[PDB]
Amino acid sequence: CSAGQISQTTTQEPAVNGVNAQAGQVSLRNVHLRAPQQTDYVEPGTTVELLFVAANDSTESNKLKSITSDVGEVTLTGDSTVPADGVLIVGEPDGQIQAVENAEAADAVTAEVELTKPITNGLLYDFTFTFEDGETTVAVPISAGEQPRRPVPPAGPG
Amino acid sequence: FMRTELAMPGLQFLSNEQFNQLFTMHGTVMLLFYATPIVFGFANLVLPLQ
Amino acid sequence: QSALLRTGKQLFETSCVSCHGANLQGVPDRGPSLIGTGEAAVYFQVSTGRMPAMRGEAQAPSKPPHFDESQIDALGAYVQANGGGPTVPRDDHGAVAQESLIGGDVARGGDLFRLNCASCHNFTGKGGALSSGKYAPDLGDANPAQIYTAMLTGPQNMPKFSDRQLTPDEKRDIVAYVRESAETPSYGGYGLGGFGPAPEGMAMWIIGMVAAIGVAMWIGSRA
Amino acid sequence: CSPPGETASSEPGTTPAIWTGSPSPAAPSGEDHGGGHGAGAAGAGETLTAELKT
Ligand SMILES: CC(C)=CCC/C(C)=C/CC/C(C)=C/CC/C(C)=C/CC/C(C)=C\CC/C(C)=C/CC/C(C)=C/CC/C(C)=C/CC/C(C)=C/CC1=C(C)C(=O)c2ccccc2C1=O
Ligand SMILES: CCCCCCCCCCCCCCCC(=O)O[C@H](COC(=O)CCCCCCC[C@@H](C)CCCCCCCCC)COP(=O)(O)O[C@H]1[C@H](O)[C@H](O)[C@H](O)[C@@H](O)[C@@H]1O
Ligand code: HEC
Ligand code: HEC
Ligand SMILES: CCCCCCCCCCCCCCCC(=O)OC[C@H](C)OC(=O)CCCCCCCC[C@@H](C)CCCCCCCC
Ligand SMILES: *C(=O)CCCCCCCCCCCCCCC
Repeated sequence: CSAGQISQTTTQEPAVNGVNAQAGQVSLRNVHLRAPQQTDYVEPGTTVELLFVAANDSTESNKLKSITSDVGEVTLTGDSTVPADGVLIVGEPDGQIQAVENAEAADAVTAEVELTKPITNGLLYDFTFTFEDGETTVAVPISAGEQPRRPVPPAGPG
Repeated sequence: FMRTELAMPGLQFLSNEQFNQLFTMHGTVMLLFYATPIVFGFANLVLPLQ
Repeated sequence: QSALLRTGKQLFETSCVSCHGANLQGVPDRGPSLIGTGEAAVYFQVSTGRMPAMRGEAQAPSKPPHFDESQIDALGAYVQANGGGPTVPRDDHGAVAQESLIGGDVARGGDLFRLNCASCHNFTGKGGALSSGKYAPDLGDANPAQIYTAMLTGPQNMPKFSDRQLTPDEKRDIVAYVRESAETPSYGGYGLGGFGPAPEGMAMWIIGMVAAIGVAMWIGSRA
Repeated sequence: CSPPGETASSEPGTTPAIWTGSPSPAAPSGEDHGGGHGAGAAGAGETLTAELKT
């Protein structure tokens, strides 16, 4: 009965850096922050982009995507009402393919945040995604898609 | 087990695959592992006498 | 590519929307969301053949691939476009790279494997048992691309070794070590699997003890 | 028996503060030199850069 109602395979979160929030009619998937940090923290005043895919669960729609702002002054450049039984892809997660060189509606609703607060990858940061149907807190992480290891200074024995 | 699950529209205690394994192994046990052997059980029992 | 994305979309539509709901959002308590898993994850799961999965068990097992390379790539591209994530390595021609993923260094690959992989798989990539109905599959079958993409994306109950944990150089090294251990003949005679103590003990108690006791019966006399 | 320590659901915790290690004491006093020279002043070492701002 390892394949009973409590099976390991069915209850498996995707092996992705982003977090998934199911609260509300719209479901949030692959929620994370692209924020290349060159030091201990990401200093306030630097724009870091917020990636997520919003899926409208019901076909009857919560396409509003009102504010989705938190501490950091979230800004939705190229805002649009994308969700209609379809993905709302705010940005371009590392590895995302631009299907065509031309972009419809300019940037596909790219979300950016001015930190106003130090952040370092490996932490949980709350972002209150507000939709017309409801609002949800996500505790967004920081994700680095494919940027290889930055060369650490070689150690001098002492 | 299958019948207790089937008395209710919901899945009270059997997962879909658990119930499927249940009817599979039940049919196989009761055809190929109870009946086709017990015919030969009765054979060995009485046919040499008969 | 547009046609590639269309083909991947249609195959996804007729194969897995039942558990990775249309729009790639995972169905609750049937399958995870694929947004962000990336093209590497699809290549790995669908090429191993685990991914058109047909049960919830302790672990989804590897099985003959239900798709071929071109439409494997179609599914991977569809998932990548929807979510965006890691990409499978490829060679100059454009196909999935196999020989290029065999790192030159193998002793370094050996150390990396033993510290990281052998934990659950084996000394030499054989299997290992996990908590409850889970296990680490044998690495003899996996091809270099499959090993690389398995390290890149933790399929299930496997740590996800990002490109930063194991630099592509280190992943090529580990792939080379896995292939070398898989295809290297066992010196000293028939390798009783890769597990030493258990196969050797069983081989003793069967071969050597049956031979010895049979010779004792032949030389000796029953009475 | 169970070990005495056990769980703590209360006091969820705080994010670890950025580590700032203390200088190595007289025992491991050996450290990289900052530069040697005559230094006929309050002290400048053998390394002193400057940035030109417009
Ligand atoms: C053992 C005994 C007669 C005790 C008498 C009463 C007594 C003193 C009790 C107090 C001691 C206690 C507390 C005992 C409980 C637990 C215990 C036995 C602990 C001691 C263990 C020990 C040091 C020795 C016991 C070993 C023993 C006598 C084994 C049986 C030997 C025989 C005659 C086996 C059959 C002959 C034969 C053809 C064997 C080969 C065929 C096969 C495959 C047999 C099964 C088999 C075996 C037997 C393996 O050992 C084995 C090891 C690793 C991998 C696989 C196998 C395996 O498949
Ligand atoms: C009695 C003395 C005679 C001993 C035999 C001597 C024969 C010498 C053989 C030839 C030279 C040495 C071969 C060394 C190369 C070699 O080892 O041989 C493998 C095969 O191995 C297998 O599969 C098993 C095949 C089945 C036949 C052998 C079975 C004999 C057993 C039964 C004897 C012990 C008794 C145990 C009793 C059991 C129960 C009784 C109550 C073959 O390759 P392969 O198949 O591909 O191995 C896979 C890697 O590739 C891949 O990565 C790796 O990941 C793996 O998948 C690996 O298997
Ligand atoms: C429930 C049946 C089921 C169906 C059918 C199915 N999946 Fe999934 N999928 C799962 C489960 C369960 C997992 C995670 C555990 C596993 O993979 O065994 C998963 C995980 C994945 C992963 C890897 C996730 C990760 O983080 O590594 C990918 C990629 C994927 N699925 C894509 C697909 C594709 C492509 C198809 C169609 C070829 C498909 N799935 C069909 C259930 C399913
Ligand atoms: C227990 C922790 C764990 C460790 C650590 C681990 N693995 Fe795995 N590995 C697994 C599990 C569990 C699977 C099964 C994945 C599945 O069934 O979807 C697996 C699958 C694989 C596969 C797929 C083989 C096949 O036939 O499907 C390969 C190749 C592999 N691992 C290699 C590695 C390498 C290389 C490392 C070192 C970077 C490693 N493993 C470290 C547990 C682990
Ligand atoms: C005390 C000893 C005497 C026993 C007395 C009566 C003993 C009476 C035993 C009632 C057993 C009731 C079953 C309840 C199962 C269940 O719902 O629990 C859920 C669990 C989580 O599900 C599972 O995980 C798998 C459970 C599957 C059990 C397969 C057993 C198959 C045995 C075969 C491998 C053959 C072995 C040979 C055995 C040969 C036996 C010959 C008699
Ligand atoms: C998961 O590990 C197994 C799922 C199977 C659940 C249904 C079991 C049906 C009962 C089988 C009877 C076994 C023999 C009973 C001996 C008395």
